Amino acid sequence: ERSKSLPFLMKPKNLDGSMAGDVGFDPLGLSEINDVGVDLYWLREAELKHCRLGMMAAAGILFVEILGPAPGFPAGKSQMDVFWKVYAEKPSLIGASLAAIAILEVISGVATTQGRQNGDRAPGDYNFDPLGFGKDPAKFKDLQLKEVKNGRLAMIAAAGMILQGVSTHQGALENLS
Amino acid sequence: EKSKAVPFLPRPAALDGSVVGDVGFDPVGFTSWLPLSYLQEAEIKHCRIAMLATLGWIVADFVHLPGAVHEVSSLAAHDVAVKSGALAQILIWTSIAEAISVIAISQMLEGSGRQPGDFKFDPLNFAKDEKSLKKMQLSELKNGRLAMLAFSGIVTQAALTGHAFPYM
Ligand code: CLA
Ligand SMILES: C/C(C=C=C1C(C)(C)C[C@H](O)C[C@@]1(C)O)=C/C=C/C(C)=C/C=C/C=C(C)/C=C/C=C(/C=C/[C@@]12O[C@]1(C)C[C@@H](O)CC2(C)C)CO
Ligand SMILES: CC(/C=C/C=C(C)/C=C/[C@@]12O[C@]1(C)C[C@@H](O)CC2(C)C)=C\C=C\C=C(C)\C=C\C=C(C)\C=C\[C@@]12O[C@]1(C)C[C@@H](O)CC2(C)C
Repeated sequence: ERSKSLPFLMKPKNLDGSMAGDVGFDPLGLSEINDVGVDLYWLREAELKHCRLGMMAAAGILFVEILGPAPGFPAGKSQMDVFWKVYAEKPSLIGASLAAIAILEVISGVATTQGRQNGDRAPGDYNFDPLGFGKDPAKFKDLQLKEVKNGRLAMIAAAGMILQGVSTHQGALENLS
Repeated sequence: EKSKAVPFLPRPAALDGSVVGDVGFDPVGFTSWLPLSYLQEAEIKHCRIAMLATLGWIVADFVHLPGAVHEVSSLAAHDVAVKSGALAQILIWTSIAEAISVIAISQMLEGSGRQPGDFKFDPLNFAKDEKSLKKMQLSELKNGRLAMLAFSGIVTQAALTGHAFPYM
């Protein structure tokens, strides 16, 4: 009856055990929202998209700062400020990436709403397993848990890197030391 | 359910299997409120127009017709051809063809039996049975889509950088 994460709180009604990373940590009861097209399905899809985006962004920042930029690309070690140097010399790359992300996000929203309507697609599912790393069950649950935990950690990390780069105008590991 | 192209999206519910080049790609559901034959005709018309346009752009940046008016790049050829009246002739004959097309598409939508884009233009055969016709329709659709995207890229790159045939 009590949430596993917060023993002083009752179990959130909509979070039983199903989703990976579920420990009952919903103090504000946001999982019970059923308005403005927002429900547990939409919240989970948003969480998974945030997890994946944060993982990609943190990996990119760390890669560029440690191993350096790719040939022909600007340096500076400040990832929040090197973006304007890339846009100053290769605006077409940024524009094409933005257009591609826009199209993919329109497709993602359509897929989310459709799967919410005629329930056949789990939240965050895009059938993207080209290498077959999660075919069999009893490993899919473990992979989902790993992805969720890594994505939450990378969300926090990427938000921290964004704020550090905006404020200190220095590199992430530069702030570290 | 679970359209072939986008495996996580539902089938567009208007494209089951009985159209050439039908991989179930309609995420925004254009076929849900527009006739399928109308959209097919529009797509095939775009394919043919853009194939001709890509070939003409690339060729005219290499070979020029005799005369001083034809000595401009394809990027600047529009303002020269419109002034000389060269594009007026193309406009006149294209308008005639498109009025006949108005009649044809109206008849196709109101029964008839004319397949979308089927003008029966076939001096040579190149398509003897149903299988050959289907294969060549798929080839035409794929080549037309590729040429539409290719002309888009060619024009955008040439406008961005006023370069010759290599528009990099
Ligand atoms: C979308 C189709 C299209 C359009 C609008 C244009 C437009 C133009 N072309 Mg052009 N061209 C095209 C296709 C096209 N071309 C193709 C496919 C080729 C390859 C043979 C060429 C080869 C070409 C050359 C070599 C030159 C032009 C030039 C020009 C410019 C002025 C003279 C002229 O009209 O061309 C004259 C066109 C030709 C001599 C060949 C056209 C052959 C046609 C397109 C193929 C048969 C299709 C058939 C007749 C369709 C019937 C239509 C129906 C309604 C009845 C003008 C901007 C001239 C210029 O100023 O260059 C900058 C020039 O020197 N074009
Ligand atoms: C209606 C809709 C879409 C939809 C739909 C459909 C289509 C109807 C389908 C469904 O049926 C429903 C629904 C709702 O899904 C809404 C669209 C979404 C919006 C409104 C898009 C918002 C995106 C904004 C982002 C993601 C911007 C991020 C900015 C960053 C800046 C980066 C910086 O580097 C910059 C530039 C400068 C640097 O110095 C430092 C920083 C600041 C870090 C980080 O990235
Ligand atoms: C949109 C795009 C790029 C957009 C870039 C933009 C907006 C950038 C704009 C800017 O930089 C400028 C210009 C100047 C700056 O000052 C301002 C900004 C704004 C910064 C590229 C698309 C590029 C699109 C591309 C490359 C498409 C390739 C498509 C292929 C290969 C298709 C293949 C098929 O069609 C066939 C062949 C057969 C079919 O049946 C099957 C498939 C597979 C679908």
